[PDB]
Amino acid sequence: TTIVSVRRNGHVVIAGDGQATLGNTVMKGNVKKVRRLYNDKVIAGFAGGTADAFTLFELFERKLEMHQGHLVKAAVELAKDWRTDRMLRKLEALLAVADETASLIITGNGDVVQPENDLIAIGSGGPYAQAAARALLENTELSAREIAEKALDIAGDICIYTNHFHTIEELSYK
Amino acid sequence: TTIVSVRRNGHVVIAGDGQATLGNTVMKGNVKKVRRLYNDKVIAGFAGGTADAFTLFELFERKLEMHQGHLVKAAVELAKDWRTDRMLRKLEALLAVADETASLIITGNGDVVQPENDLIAIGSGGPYAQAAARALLENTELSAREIAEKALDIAGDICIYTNHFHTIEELSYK
Ligand SMILES: [Mg+2]
Ligand SMILES: [Mg+2]
Repeated sequence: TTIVSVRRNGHVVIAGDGQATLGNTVMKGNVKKVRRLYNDKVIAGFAGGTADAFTLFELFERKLEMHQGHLVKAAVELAKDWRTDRMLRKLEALLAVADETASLIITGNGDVVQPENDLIAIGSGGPYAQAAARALLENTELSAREIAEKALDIAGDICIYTNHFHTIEELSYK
Repeated sequence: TTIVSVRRNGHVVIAGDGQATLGNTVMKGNVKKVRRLYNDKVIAGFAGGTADAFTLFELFERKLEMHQGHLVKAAVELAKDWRTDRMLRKLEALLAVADETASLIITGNGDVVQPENDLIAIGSGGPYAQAAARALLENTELSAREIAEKALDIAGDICIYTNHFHTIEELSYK
């Protein structure tokens, strides 16, 4: 698994691989790990059970409505319920989300994190994509979509658990 | 991870590294491991899950309000709940805290400890910073902020799990 997010020049994106491993065997290659939320104003991705993320994403929209779409406050309420509830505590996933305001991470420990320069990379391949995106962002003018695309192909070549099927959700705020 | 506390000449401080390791890989370098509490009257640090410490720090403020800000009595009530509750028993972290009165440590076993000369050092690098702070305190006139800063840079050079990003919260009571 690998997922990436990048923000540049008024554009922010999220991208993720389609591989679903089972043991040493590939279960499914076309999984959609990236999607839009809250009237498409938000883009997000997940590493974990497809239902485990679908549940957390729905409650996150309810946290946004209570906070009128604020990204940070809705996330802390989601991470707060995640470690707290005995039902949600069984859930095991890594959530990534960004909007025009900022990108940040969420975890089943209840930790929330905004990466330096809003650069998110998660999944088993995420350290590899982070090293690739870090290089292009400093040494090239490429748009945030161009960097997240190339960084994910590299993590898929390296991580055995990541493949080259891609899904992306870009957001332009300029 | 490394965290340090020092008290001298009416000044007490807490300092900690930003490294967040995952396996053999660095996850985040800028983590804020030190913060203030109870109307900024108290400074504290933590080694463990960022949510696991944020939960314990909140309840400790509630223990302070019940005890009117007493540091020692509020800590024993926190360490008492920590080992006791089945929910808190799952939490795994090392807490450090000090005010103008004294510095002391807290643990998930429920142990509370005041170091000799209120010198706290914890984390994977904490034994290294303790040996450095012990030398400067006896052989130099340096202020408590100067010793905690230099002791943490040494532990970061030594401990692979500690880095040189720093956060400090000083308290002056003179
Ligand atoms: Mg592969
Ligand atoms: Mg180091």
